[PDB]
Amino acid sequence: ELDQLRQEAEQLKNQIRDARKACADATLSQITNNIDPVGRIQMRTRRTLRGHLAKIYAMHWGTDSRLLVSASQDGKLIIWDSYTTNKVHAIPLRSSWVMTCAYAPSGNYVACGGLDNICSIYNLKTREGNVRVSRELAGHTGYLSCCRFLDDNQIVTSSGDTTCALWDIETGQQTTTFTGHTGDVMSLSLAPDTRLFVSGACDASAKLWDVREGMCRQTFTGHESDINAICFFPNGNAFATGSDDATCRLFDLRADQELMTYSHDNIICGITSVSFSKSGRLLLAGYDDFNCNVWDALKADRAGVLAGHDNRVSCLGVTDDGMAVATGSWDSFLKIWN
Amino acid sequence: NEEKAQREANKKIEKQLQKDKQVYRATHRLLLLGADNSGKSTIVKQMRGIFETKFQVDKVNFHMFDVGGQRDERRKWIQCFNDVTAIIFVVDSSDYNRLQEALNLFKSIWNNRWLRTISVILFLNKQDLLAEKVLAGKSKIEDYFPEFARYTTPPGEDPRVTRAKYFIRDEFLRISTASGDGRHYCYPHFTCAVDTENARRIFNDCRDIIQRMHLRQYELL
Amino acid sequence: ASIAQARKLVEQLKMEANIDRIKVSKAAADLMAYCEAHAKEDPLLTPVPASENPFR
Amino acid sequence: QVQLQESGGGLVQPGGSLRLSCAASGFTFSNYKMNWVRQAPGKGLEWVSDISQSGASISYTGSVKGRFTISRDNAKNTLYLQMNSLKPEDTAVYYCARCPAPFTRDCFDVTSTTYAYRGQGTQVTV
Amino acid sequence: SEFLLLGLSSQPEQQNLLFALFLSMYLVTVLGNLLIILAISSDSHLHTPMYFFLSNLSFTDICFSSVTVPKMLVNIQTQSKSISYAGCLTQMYFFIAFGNLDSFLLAVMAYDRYVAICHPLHYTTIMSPRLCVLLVALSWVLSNLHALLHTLLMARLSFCASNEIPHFFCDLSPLLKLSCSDTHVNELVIFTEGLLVIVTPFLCILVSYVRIVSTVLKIPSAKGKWKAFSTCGSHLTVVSLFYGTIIGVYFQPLSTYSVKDTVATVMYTVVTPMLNPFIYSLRNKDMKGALRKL
Ligand SMILES: CC(C)[C@@H]1CC[C@@H](C)C[C@H]1O
Repeated sequence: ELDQLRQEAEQLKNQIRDARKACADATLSQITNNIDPVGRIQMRTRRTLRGHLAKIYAMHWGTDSRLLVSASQDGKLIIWDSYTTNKVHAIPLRSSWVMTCAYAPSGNYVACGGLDNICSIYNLKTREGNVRVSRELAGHTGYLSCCRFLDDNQIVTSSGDTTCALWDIETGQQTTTFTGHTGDVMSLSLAPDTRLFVSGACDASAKLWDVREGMCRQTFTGHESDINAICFFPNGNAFATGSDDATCRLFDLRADQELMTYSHDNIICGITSVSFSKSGRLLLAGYDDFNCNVWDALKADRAGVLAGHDNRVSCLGVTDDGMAVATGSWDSFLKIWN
Repeated sequence: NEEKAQREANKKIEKQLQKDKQVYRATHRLLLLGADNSGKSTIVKQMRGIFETKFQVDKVNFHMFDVGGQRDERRKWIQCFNDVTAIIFVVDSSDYNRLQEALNLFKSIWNNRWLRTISVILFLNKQDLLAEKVLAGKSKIEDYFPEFARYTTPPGEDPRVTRAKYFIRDEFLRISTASGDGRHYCYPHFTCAVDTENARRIFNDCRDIIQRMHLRQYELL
Repeated sequence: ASIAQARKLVEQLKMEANIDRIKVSKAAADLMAYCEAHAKEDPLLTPVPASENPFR
Repeated sequence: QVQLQESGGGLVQPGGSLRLSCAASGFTFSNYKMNWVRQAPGKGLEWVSDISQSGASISYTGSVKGRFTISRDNAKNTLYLQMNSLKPEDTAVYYCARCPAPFTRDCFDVTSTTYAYRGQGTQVTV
Repeated sequence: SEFLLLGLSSQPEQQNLLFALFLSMYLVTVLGNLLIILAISSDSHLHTPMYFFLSNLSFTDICFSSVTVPKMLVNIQTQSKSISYAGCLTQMYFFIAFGNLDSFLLAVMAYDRYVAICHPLHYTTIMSPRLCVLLVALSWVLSNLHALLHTLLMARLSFCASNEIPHFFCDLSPLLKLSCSDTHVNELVIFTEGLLVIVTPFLCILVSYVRIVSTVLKIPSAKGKWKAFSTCGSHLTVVSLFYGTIIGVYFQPLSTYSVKDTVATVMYTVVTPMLNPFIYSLRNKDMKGALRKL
């Protein structure tokens, strides 16, 4: 009988709500009221990068903190040189519709996809010298939204078919598959310890998965609309996400509930990308209204603004050493801020 | 030294990218939409993952994409097509049962934030089927549209055919002109199942879209 | 059909409800402590002179 | 979390009337455009009517004009539908959908098979 | 060996009034053209062939006004009215060269408009960068050749007795009247060559505007008619003032020249560069956005 399961299900939900309410004795804002404010932070564009023909969605800083790869809808993957603004490589793609990009930890590989439903891996250290397609991973039914390298051999990708799958590049078959999401999966982020990872979907929920097991360890809720971004805290024990409700929320795995939310009356448009600083104190988020806002993660007061673009900001990344911040957009011009 | 190598690395790239700029702007991108019953499969086959089709008319290159491998939900990947020159929209006029769902889809595309500037070229297939269906007197546009009882013309076999076919066209244009500011238009056409003039019709409507862009930046409008 | 996810869901909640959840004050204190320790290694928080910047 | 609970359906003789009410919780009701949808046996989802944010704009499907009236009370955070002179073909299961994103005037994917923000549904038979 | 330059007027009040007027107009011209150049060059996405020609025109206008006005101003304020033979010939050469390159830039812009409006799909294929660069290169080359020809034919002559020029800068007709020898060759050359050079761009621009206005009328628009008429009217008025006064002044017989021609000379030479950068450029919405951002 479905009714008894629903009656049993809602009873469990009521029990957990009391348990969460029991632990919800205080608030993060109340405790952090005695710390000094960071003040006003101003940032200026140091370098501007151009040659892209069409709009941009993807961007990722390499571990070397110098090279970075950006993908555009005209079918071109370009690797820059931030220090001296030099185009090192320009790879032509088979399918012009590309929605993601990545940079391998060892610097030897890059990856991308979109609507073609195929994950392509490119080799930048070929014996001949040119770049050729190393491998093509397929079985996904929907488009690809994000993909990250665990190492040279293992790659984890999320698709819009409401499932994520872990691949083995050498074998070319799904070693493990992740399910329970009912809506589209739009973004994921690997943990620092490379053991767990989280993915926010279009049903206002983010799930914590165990890579070794393949089962959803925990489920977090609280948003009102689609979730468009997510990222871990530097210590790996928390994450922050932005939604189309135009509010960012910080969750804690141990406390297993929302801690505090950043929002303002004047902001009525959703977030497209979020990221953290090296120390995690400053939370940078890109908005639809062509600007990025620098939030204080511990006080929620807006601390500065970055208003150098005249079109939607779609990507935002921070270097490993925390020396620079890059914010690509649909203008087709990237801009390295500092 | 290392500096000289970097300069040489660049110099070859801009030459290749410059030629890409030349061919890219020459071609026009079009997006094809319809339903399962709508004859978009027939229309694309008329002038013949994503199914690409390239056809050349009066030495201009056109590139049209058909995406059908996705799921029933389309509120996210539709945003990738905000740069197309126009959106071809095919509708079946001879089936009254699901004509309502077509109107709802058309309204959403028209008012979407990221597609406000994109013109729509509207095709109404199955006109031959519509002529036979009405003359039979089995189904009436009236039982699915009470407004038809009080409509007048603004086909030669019987004027009810003209009243019916124009009435369906009138419904689509009413949504178009109700919420607009002359930055994008609709171009309805009456096409049959077997016609060789579809390619020419797309060329003329694309031509008109370009002129209004060129005139506007030159301040003549 | 729905039993497969429901049994996983209740089993998920069975393991997810039976976890050691700490007092939120402790979680906030742990989160707050980390930022203070690493504050001095964050170029973005404290502006740095142009002498040692690679982005002069 | 977003939750929508429905009630009102039962057996009624032809030509009767029924009152359908849905309660919404977990979000600001005032900012969202609400819809009504139904599914007849052995058929796909069908759209019935919708109401704007403040109720200024109202629309109905052609097959039910002059028989159904849609109203919303933002104060108590509910939606309503009053049905009069029911026909034999009106039997179906009625769900209460909702617009996807806050503030836009477009309602994509509302009639999709697996829409996230939708109610459990109430059966109506004649 | 040395030519005296009386100027427009001699009364002290007139001298001060002229000084103030010309100084203000020169500063306004320089500032407007410089703002247009910077805004196009290094602010925004306005990199288009239209704005390329429009920036070249501003630079030409700056040079054209700078050739004439400052020398008069310094003469007026320095209580001196002396100009040298070589200086006079150099001033005339630069005057002729820059005026003609500014007369031929407009003809290039008119063809650009005609192709952009009346051949929309092939505009990108026709107006490739090399074509624009080659057109402007031939523009300078022809202007300089024309100026050199006129300057040499003027230098053929010799002056014996008089050295007073009743004009505010060196010009062809005042010197020809002051000439002490025969001048039939100069008259024939100016008539033929100047007639062709002046007449051709005028007819080209008129034909281009005829076609553009016809095409704009044909379109069944409801609102853009007033904007089209306003833009075309302003452009045609500004063009007509310049060309009509040039034709009126420089095609007089030498026995007819008088000071009303000097009044027309002041008008076109000084005023037209001042009105050029407001009529064509600064009213555009793209330029207004770029300046507002900056
Ligand atoms: C540009 C004008 C200053 C020139 C004046 C001399 C005339 C012969 C030609 C004309 O082009």
